[PDB]
Amino acid sequence: GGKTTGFALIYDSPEALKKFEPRYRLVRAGLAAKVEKASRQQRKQRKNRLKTLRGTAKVKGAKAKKEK
Amino acid sequence: IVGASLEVIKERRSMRPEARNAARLAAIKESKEKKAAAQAAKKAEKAKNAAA
Amino acid sequence: MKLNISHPANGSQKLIEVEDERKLRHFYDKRMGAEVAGDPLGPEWKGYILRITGGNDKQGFPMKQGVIAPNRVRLLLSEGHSCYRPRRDGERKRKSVRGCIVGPDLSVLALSIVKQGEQDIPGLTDVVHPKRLGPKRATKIRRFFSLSKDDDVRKYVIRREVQPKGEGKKPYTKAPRIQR
Amino acid sequence: ARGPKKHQKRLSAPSHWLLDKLSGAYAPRPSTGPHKLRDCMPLIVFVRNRLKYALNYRETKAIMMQRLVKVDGKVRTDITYPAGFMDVITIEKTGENFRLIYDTKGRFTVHRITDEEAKYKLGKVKRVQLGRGGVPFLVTHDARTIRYPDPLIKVNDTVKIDLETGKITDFIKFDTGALAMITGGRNMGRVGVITHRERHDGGFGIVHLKDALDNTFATRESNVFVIGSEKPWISLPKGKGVKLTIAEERDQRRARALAAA
Amino acid sequence: ATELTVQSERAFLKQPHIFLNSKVKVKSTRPGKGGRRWYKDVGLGFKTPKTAIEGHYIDKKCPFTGMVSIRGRILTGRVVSTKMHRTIIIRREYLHYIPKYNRYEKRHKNLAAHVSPAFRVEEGDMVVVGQCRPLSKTVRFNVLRVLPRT
RNA sequence: AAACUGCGAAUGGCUCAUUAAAUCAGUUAUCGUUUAUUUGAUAGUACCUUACUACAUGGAUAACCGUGGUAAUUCUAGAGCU
RNA sequence: UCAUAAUAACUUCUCGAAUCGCACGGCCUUGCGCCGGCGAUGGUUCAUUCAAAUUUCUGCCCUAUCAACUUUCGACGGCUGGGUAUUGGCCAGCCGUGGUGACAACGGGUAACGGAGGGUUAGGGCUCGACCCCGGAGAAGGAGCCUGAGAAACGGCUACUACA
Ligand SMILES: [Mg+2]
Ligand SMILES: [Mg+2]
Ligand SMILES: [Mg+2]
Ligand SMILES: [Mg+2]
Ligand SMILES: [Mg+2]
Ligand SMILES: [Mg+2]
Ligand SMILES: [Mg+2]
Ligand SMILES: [Mg+2]
Ligand SMILES: [Mg+2]
Ligand SMILES: [Mg+2]
Ligand SMILES: [Mg+2]
Repeated sequence: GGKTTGFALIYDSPEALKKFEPRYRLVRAGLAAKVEKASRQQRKQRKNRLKTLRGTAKVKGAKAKKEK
Repeated sequence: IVGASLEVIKERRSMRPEARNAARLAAIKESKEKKAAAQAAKKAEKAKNAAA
Repeated sequence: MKLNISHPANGSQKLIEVEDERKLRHFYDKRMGAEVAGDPLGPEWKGYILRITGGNDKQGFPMKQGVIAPNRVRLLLSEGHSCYRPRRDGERKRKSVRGCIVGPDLSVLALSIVKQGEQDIPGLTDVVHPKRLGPKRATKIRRFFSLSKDDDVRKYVIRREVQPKGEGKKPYTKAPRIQR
Repeated sequence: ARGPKKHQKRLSAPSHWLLDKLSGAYAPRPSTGPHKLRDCMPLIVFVRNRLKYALNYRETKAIMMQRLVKVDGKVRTDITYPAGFMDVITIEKTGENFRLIYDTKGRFTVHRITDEEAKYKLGKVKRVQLGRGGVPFLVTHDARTIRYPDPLIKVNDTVKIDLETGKITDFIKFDTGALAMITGGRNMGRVGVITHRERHDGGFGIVHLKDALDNTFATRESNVFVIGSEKPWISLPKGKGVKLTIAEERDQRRARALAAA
Repeated sequence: ATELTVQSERAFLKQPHIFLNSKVKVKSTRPGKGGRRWYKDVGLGFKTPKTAIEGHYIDKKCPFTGMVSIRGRILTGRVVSTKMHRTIIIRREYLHYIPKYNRYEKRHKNLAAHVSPAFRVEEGDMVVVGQCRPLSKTVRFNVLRVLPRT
């Protein structure tokens, strides 16, 4: 056929739009840019791998000098 | 303590008793005028109330 | 057999290497937490009395106070004990610990100075290490600086000057967060 | 089974919630509260599936976060809060009030009510006695407890609650000639007048009612909900809960359809 | 029932919370309130037997002068054994329906109940029993009334 | 950031080995018991302790600086602060 | 012998609030003076909700080349206690000798988790159901236990056996 049906949303203000619209549709419309992140498996491996470190896991090179 | 030094703590602990009272009086007095100035600001809003 | 000597008064610690056994004979058969004289250790230790605080075996197992044995024994360590850190509330895991009687088997002793002597140690008692922070409670500050009930303790508080990395602005001041 | 359950599987939810068998595997699982689990109206289901205000789950919990809508005059902050019979939900911003009440087919329906008279409720008492210190008290069907009641008020009656001060303004006795609505069983939505009551020693008595169309029916005492003696205090929905059979239901749908167009 | 004496055991049997040695003497109609023998009525149109009111027996399992209430289902049966001590066995018979063969067959079950010293029950008597709390491993019923024999 | 403390981790998911009045089904009961959480109501410390301060009590510990042991683990010792 | 009230006492014995943050007001003897509004983390008892454990009645395949079974060291019931969140032969003592069965007990087989239900049709039936819904049990095979309202838990611990 030659007819098409969809859904429409009309917002009162741009701030209410940006405050309520979902991220994936915002990326669809192009108003805001996408977030760059690593894969889910890499994130999961990092999170469970860092559970074996105790205190200030941001830098953990202090135990490299124990061997001399 | 690290922030101060031995001599510093020594004088601070050894400070004369009357000086403590003088410092307290000075602090209470300055607080008194600063509070009075806040009351003067309350008088300024009272003047705004009279204007309105 | 290594030695870890500590000075609580000056807040200083040092590690020494000892290879000659006849100097170390007099520590034997003593218990952890006992009193010993450091005179046989050397001329620089004359007039020194030391307290035995702990030690470690060559294999790495720690000593536990209250168990009398020269070998090591298995125990069911519960929560709140010394050499056990549970992974879950109420968890107990079976471990192996060495008795509290000193013997030739151990690798390192740790001990502290009880009474200062006439002579000085070249690298231990000549330095003092600043305490990182000061008291944080209102009662402690009041008793420490010897104030009275009403003296506006708020003004009297240690202040440390902190600065940013390289922004070029003036440093500011930080305070100990009185909680009472 | 090593404790109580915290999940409810879809395809096992009560039928009167009207949930589609497709589009997901789970159900809202309303949280614990003042109303029974079997016969309750979750707020998320009411707002999203009936009013169609929210498209899906994600914004449903965002909607409540502004505290715009309240029930019984008090704000509730859990999305799966069990609402029930006679409960009134008030939204000040739009300016209308709703009451959760059964229709003639046994499910919850939207029912507009006026703001001025939508500020009171009424509920049946479960037991009456004196509590600690000798103070009498009663508890209704919505977990409302009120101390120092009228001594004439007895069990199984119904009492009118102001909902702002919690004072006993008025009450209705449970006797013949009263107007009642059934709240449990298959006879959902009927309205009738109590004819007579006969009791059986040992529990589980039955009561006989009669509809406006000279119909006759019976139900348990635990399922009767008296709302007045005559001229019922609340506003009944369209149809007045008379349950015409399928013959007249089929006659009326074509009759109004042809009349309109 | 026939009991020679009430106190023929190691311990002393008495009703709990019933004060029996009072300095002041007061006469009251109430059973337990005044200090005399205590009894009540279970209900369901069941009348307290006369032997209970003036009897002296002590029983913690009797529905009368006891701490057991009668509540639940009420059953009927045929008595088959009454020759043990303070316990009876009843037999109940019914008919089961087999759908395929369109006819019935008879079946029966056996039940155990506690008998009070107020009643005297012999073989071939009609009885009515009522549910109660567990009194033993396999005793959950109490006799209430014995119908006259044919 | 880290860490102390609070809560959850007994929900979900998989399988049908054992089990023949055992499990289970429909129908009753708890006047024979326990119950996180949610919701609604609800507590004149009479004197102790004239007084201990009520305009408000008292000691540790984490994180942390720095020094170690074992080839080996989400193993740990002793020293100094809060 | 209920809810509740009253009297004479007791207790290694509880609770009756020394917690935390965002909004800025009123009086007068004008002193760091007094009073005063909404919310997080609690707390004694009652009511409610999610429940849980026990518990009344009836209903399960084939087999007699399975006809009597149960009480050594509880098997049926009575009494006095201990233990459990509570009843109860659940356990400890004393005293009676009981309980089920040809109306199929007891035992042996099951290539047996139970139910809602699937396949096949004049009607009556025969057969399947591990498996999307409800209930029960298990985490290689046995036992024991901490924390916690809730576990005899195994993505919790301890010990043995077999693998590793
Ligand atoms: Mg009843
Ligand atoms: Mg199988
Ligand atoms: Mg509460
Ligand atoms: Mg026989
Ligand atoms: Mg099997
Ligand atoms: Mg199945
Ligand atoms: Mg299942
Ligand atoms: Mg388990
Ligand atoms: Mg296990
Ligand atoms: Mg696993
Ligand atoms: Mg698990």
